[PDB]
Amino acid sequence: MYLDSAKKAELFEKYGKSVKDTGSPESQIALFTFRIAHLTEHLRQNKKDFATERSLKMLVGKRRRMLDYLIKVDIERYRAIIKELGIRR
Amino acid sequence: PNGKKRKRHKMATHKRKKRLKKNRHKK
RNA sequence: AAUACGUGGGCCUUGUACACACCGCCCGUCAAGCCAUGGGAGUCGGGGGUACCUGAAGGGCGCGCACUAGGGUAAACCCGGUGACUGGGGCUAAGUCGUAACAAGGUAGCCGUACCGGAAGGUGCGGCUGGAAA
RNA sequence: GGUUUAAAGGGUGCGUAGGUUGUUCGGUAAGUCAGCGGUGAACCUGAGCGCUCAACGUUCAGCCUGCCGUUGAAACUGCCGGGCUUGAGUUCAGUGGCGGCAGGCGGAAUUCGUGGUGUAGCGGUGAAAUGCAUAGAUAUCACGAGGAACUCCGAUGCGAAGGCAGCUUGCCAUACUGCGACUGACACUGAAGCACGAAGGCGUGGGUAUCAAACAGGAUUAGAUACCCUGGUAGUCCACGCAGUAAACGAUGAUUACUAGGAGUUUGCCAAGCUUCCACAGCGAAAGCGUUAAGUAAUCCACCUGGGGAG
RNA sequence: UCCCAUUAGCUUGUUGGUGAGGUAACGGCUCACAAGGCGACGAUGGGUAGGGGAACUGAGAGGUUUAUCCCCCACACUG
RNA sequence: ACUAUAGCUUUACAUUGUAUUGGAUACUAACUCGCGGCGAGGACAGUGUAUGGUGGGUAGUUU
RNA sequence: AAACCAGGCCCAGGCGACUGUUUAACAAAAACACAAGGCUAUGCAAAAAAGCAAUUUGAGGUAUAUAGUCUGACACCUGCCCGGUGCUGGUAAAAGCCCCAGUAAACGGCGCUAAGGUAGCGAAAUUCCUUGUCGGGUAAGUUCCGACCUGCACGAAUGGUGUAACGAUCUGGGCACUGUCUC
RNA sequence: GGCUCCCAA
RNA sequence: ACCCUUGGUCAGGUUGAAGGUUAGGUAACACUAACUGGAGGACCGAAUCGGUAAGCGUUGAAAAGCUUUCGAAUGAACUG
Ligand SMILES: [K+]
Ligand SMILES: [K+]
Ligand SMILES: [K+]
Ligand SMILES: [K+]
Ligand SMILES: [Mg+2]
Ligand SMILES: [Mg+2]
Ligand SMILES: [Mg+2]
Ligand SMILES: [Mg+2]
Ligand SMILES: [Mg+2]
Ligand SMILES: [Mg+2]
Ligand SMILES: [Mg+2]
Ligand SMILES: [Mg+2]
Ligand SMILES: [Mg+2]
Ligand SMILES: [Mg+2]
Ligand SMILES: [Mg+2]
Ligand SMILES: [Mg+2]
Ligand SMILES: [Mg+2]
Ligand SMILES: [Mg+2]
Ligand SMILES: [Mg+2]
Ligand SMILES: [Mg+2]
Ligand SMILES: [Mg+2]
Ligand SMILES: [Mg+2]
Ligand SMILES: [Mg+2]
Ligand SMILES: [Mg+2]
Ligand SMILES: [Mg+2]
Ligand code: NA
Ligand code: NA
Repeated sequence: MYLDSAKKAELFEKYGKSVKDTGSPESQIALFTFRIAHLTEHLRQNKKDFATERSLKMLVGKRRRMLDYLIKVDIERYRAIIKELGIRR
Repeated sequence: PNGKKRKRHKMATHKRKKRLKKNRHKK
């Protein structure tokens, strides 16, 4: 996960109103998906990093719970975010 | 923490493993 | 006369599966006697299912055609039995061989796993204290 | 009714269904509450009456305390809509680590080979022997080669658990504290299922120094298939893949809130967040636990029901 | 409104429709498009049993059985 | 089995020399090999004669 | 199925994994080969093979390669012995031999000894006695199948025990069918 | 004819 | 017999390996279903090669055959 403050700020500006909104469900889902992809890339090389695995799984669980909250609150926002991120698979 | 309780289980395990090792290689 | 006095009992603490009190308790194999129960070339039954072929009465359908109980056939399944031979287990006594555990039980004990031994068992590797002594 | 030690916590997590849900405002009326109505022989309960009494028979009052229908109530649970920031999460900053994976580097020790010096033993035990040695051992110096483990620091710390300790770097993960930042209950647990999971063991290919199951020899013994000694093969090492077990233990499942004192100790500023020992109340059969509970309570999961047969 | 998950998938008139026939009567009850229906709130299969009021029992919760009595169901050597 | 022998192997002489310090070391020029003179070896190796081992691989025979 | 044309099937054993090869002209097989396993030799003018030699093969390959030799897919495995025999080390004008050590997936052995047969099999392609004994199959079974074990005289790479598939292989029993037979 | 696939090239 | 160089031949039918595409599925690979694909000392069977069993022949049509039957038939194949 090549993650830094500049990338986090760019993600928060892209998803969610204003760049200071680090806590929005959309911002959190975007951040989780970004580091999930990067951790997958790391694992394909370090196939024996069982600690980076299950950290990946805990990130996946967090993203799923945020998506379930979006289901319970506003379905249209969930459709928009999964369309913009290409999550469902 | 008497000891006889574990001795009985140890005996049973010995007998079972001896049975299996005798039955191996025979078909 | 000779000859040096330094190397079985009591008190405190500790462990115990002993309380007839270590001349104690106690495992396991082989041999003996009863009881129950597994595996087995095979072999004998019981009813149900599937498919096929035949097929009554009584309706239906157009002196004949479906429908069907029942019959035969095959299979396969399920439920039972028996079988040369071949394995554990329980109980009773105590014949035989040892002493594995209980005290640091005389090689601390136990857990997992592997190999090996007439048997209790032994050894290797890792773990635990439900171990003394320190 | 229970689960530290009597039987009984899953090896540890993640997570599906399910179960439970901080605070506040407004609706609804599913649960809940209330009223009215219908419906529900004999036997069984107070009072009689008849059997000469009694069993018994019979009448009447007291049970209907279930189900159904229909009217109301709105505190709580549920459902719907809105709000809040304490729970939860994201951000920022500080600090920390034997946390994981991968690549490089190092010294001590041990084994083997070659050469130099030197000769009567070395090794081992309670005592010995097997063993190695004048065809030149042990000992000592140099050259060469290879494998494995990391003294002192070092008892603490980290990790979900199993576990993690030479040095260094790269890539990751994560804990704790605060923020004058953000979202606004987004939570807890979790049958299935999935992942990880000491040692030993299995397959393929490398490697093979030490130690060492099996095995061989020498001793001790009444015998010694052991304990002791000398050898010695799998294994112990690496990569990939199986396997899924443990006294996988704190013999103590996970969350949340609350409730005394002492003595130490690690970390960032008196105070958290830890990590260890005595010990109030309370709990317990006792040993004991005691703010890291086995105390006081709530939610969910696992498991137990005399011993053997029998995992 | 009983046990077994060492029983997890079952179903092709089977689920719905149109029409017709048939019946005391509605209906896949029967006969000539669509692919649905039932299922861990336990379908399907296997085993066992007639079901209630009574009766007995217990402080109650509950448990046992339906011998005689009453109600409902099933049957009359086997189809 | 007896007796030979191909092949293999040992040593001596020849091929085959020089120096140091003999018994080894060193040298290059005989000799050998490689690349297209240079490089690597080196009096060894290989070859001839003689000689001791071995030799059902082969042969002639006996029984 | 219209004639012609055009699988018989099932149950159970031994051996050999399999497709192949072989005694032209009496043997097609269980024999040979085989993919695969082990051991040994070989550092390159390689070892090895032909040739008096030159030279050629090996191979223009280089230890994941080449050669010699045994075993014969695969699964579970492959015990004890270095005493004997092989192999490896330390005279003519030094080898050897000795001695010591090693080597069994080397040959060989597994009864005073070097060790006195482990697992697994067993009246067997191995058992003389012998048509051993018991059970099955048949009216009757010297063959067959399943067991037992005093194995004349099994036994672990001259491999042990199994094994799906395969076979103009050897062997036993059924159904179908028939001039094989009653005849 | 070309194309595709394959290794024994 | 074996080898070397250069050529040729193998009717017809069957089965359905690797691989690929499309749906589901995963953090991502894996993995399930359909379609496709066309491998093989694969199957049945002519030519062809071989020679199992029986019958016949045995001063034979033939100094090794004939008839029926049977094995292989894209391969360690057959053949000039
Ligand atoms: K542990
Ligand atoms: K609430
Ligand atoms: K036979
Ligand atoms: K021809
Ligand atoms: Mg034992
Ligand atoms: Mg003892
Ligand atoms: Mg002891
Ligand atoms: Mg031993
Ligand atoms: Mg207990
Ligand atoms: Mg635990
Ligand atoms: Mg436990
Ligand atoms: Mg001769
Ligand atoms: Mg002559
Ligand atoms: Mg064959
Ligand atoms: Mg053949
Ligand atoms: Mg012939
Ligand atoms: Mg022939
Ligand atoms: Mg052979
Ligand atoms: Mg063989
Ligand atoms: Mg016969
Ligand atoms: Mg037999
Ligand atoms: Mg042999
Ligand atoms: Mg073929
Ligand atoms: Mg033909
Ligand atoms: Mg054919
Ligand atoms: Na291994
Ligand atoms: Na026939």
